[PDB]
Amino acid sequence: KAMAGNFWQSSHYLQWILDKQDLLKERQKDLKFLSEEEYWKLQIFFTNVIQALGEHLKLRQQVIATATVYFKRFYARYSLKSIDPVLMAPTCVFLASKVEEFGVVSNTRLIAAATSVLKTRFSYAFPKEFPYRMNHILECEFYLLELMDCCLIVYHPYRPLLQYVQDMGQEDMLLPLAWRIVNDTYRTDLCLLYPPFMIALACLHVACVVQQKDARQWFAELSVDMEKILEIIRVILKLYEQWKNFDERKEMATILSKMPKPKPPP
Amino acid sequence: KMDYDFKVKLSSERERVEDLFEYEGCKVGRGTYGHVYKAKRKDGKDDKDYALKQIEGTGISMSACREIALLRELKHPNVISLQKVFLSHADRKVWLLFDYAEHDLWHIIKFHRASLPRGMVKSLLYQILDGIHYLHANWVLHRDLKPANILVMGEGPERGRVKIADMGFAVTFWYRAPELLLGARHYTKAIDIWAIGCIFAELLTSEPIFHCRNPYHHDQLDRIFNVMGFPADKDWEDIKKMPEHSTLMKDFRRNTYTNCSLIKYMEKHKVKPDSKAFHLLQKLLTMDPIKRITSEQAMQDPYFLEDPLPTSDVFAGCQIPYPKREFL
Ligand SMILES: Cc1ccc(-n2nc(C(C)(C)C)cc2NC(N)=O)cc1
Repeated sequence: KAMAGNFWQSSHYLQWILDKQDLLKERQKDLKFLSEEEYWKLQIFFTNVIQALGEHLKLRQQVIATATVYFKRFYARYSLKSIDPVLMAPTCVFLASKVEEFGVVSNTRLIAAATSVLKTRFSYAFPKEFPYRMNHILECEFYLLELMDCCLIVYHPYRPLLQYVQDMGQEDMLLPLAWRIVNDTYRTDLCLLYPPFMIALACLHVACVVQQKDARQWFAELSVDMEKILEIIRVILKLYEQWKNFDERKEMATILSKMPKPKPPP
Repeated sequence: KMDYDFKVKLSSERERVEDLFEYEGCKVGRGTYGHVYKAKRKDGKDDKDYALKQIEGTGISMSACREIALLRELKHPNVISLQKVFLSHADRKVWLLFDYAEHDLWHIIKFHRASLPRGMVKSLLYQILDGIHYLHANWVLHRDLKPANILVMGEGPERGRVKIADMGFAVTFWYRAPELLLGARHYTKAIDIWAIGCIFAELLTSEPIFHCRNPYHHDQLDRIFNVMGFPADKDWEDIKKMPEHSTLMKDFRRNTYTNCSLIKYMEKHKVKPDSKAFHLLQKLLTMDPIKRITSEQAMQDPYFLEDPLPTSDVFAGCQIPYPKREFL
């Protein structure tokens, strides 16, 4: 697979691992309208929309992950008012699917997929049907590609996680859960702040704690900043407490109404 | 539906290809992939030559998306570098900015066959192998290596440095591995290597080694066997597994090519079979792909340690005799 071993000389690493301080500063413009809690709930919501779009279109998890990263990268710089996220989500799926070599999902199929996932699975957030046609998707794709500075190849924690568990000799025991925890980390900013292997290690650690598996010697035998991994484990643990206390289906209609809205021309 | 302030601000800041670059009338290439122009900067900060490619079609096509994705990541002196990407919102055209290579092996070889320095052939071979090695290490296959895709830089800081590129078609099967001709479904590293061997033969003699007038191509295989000979079972055991192996046996008889071998072909073109040059060429042009040398192993061949050593500038400091590119 192309550029498999190029992370440390890649655009992902050299341009798209951000400082947390810069991120939260750029976030302040949407925080005039939304609370911090509400902004994160929004992040979760649209991680599920993208996942649902992916599943409907029958895309592999890696294509869904790349599309989720493109969306994250776009709103890491710009405000939610700049382009409607309901248009951006499926545009990210459309572009990601071309890069990762699934194919150009047909006009009819992309728009029918967007329409149908929102109607059947997200009616609690959206009363009205999906309003965008393909001319809108095509336009948005151009803006997305420019904002990302044409950086399309994205690395994820699934491949390193696979390598780590194979080395342990615990594929069947741990991989199901650790792979599940990696999916959940996309509900957070982690992929914008840490190299993918570090996220892999954190998820595999939490899978080990949950399944009562002693992996202390294995982790110790690694040459990694074990403090950086403790930071990621903390965000994972915090995320599952937000999950418990968050009723997405009661809250999102009101949260989405508080989003700053795109101004039309004069 | 999109925010107005956001739109007008990005539109204001967007660098437009027609504003940054002078290129009207300077078209140097046209093919399957689209048009390539020799471009100069209008605001004279650089005053160096650039290649402007306008990608065929509209919008972000599968192929457009692939070129951008890859070239945005690749970084090696012997592979063509993407300098900048312009998205033109008005007409949905994509433009790619590359550095300008004045020469390439198609014109260089054609110029010599119309009629040099110690170690230009060796240097060209070495830099080609170096770049393909870089691509192969990153699991990027070229899939259409030929003289026209081996660019060579003209006067300037990178004088005589090879730049591997993929220019498209302005098709011929002269550089195509026998396994592809017998219906192999997938492209491989080894297929790129065969093509490098065909280029190396052409650099030594100035003629294409396998020149010739669905996946199966009879005459092209006839010319390979006319040069290399017909392979023994022992030389290529998995040949039985190629989809068109039965058509090969239907159409061809080992007996026909009994007098034929690479030793004999190269001897006719005054390349000695006891030379390191030849012994390397034979390892590149091995018919069974699994018995073919890898790019790294080629780079380590004693050919490159024998006088003359390969140089960074393939022209070895000599003045360039070749003409500049004609505009179209
Ligand atoms: C559609 C398309 C067209 C050309 C390329 N491409 N590929 C290469 C490699 C030598 C790195 C493989 C170079 C190019 N394009 C170019 N103008 O050199 C890639 C994709």
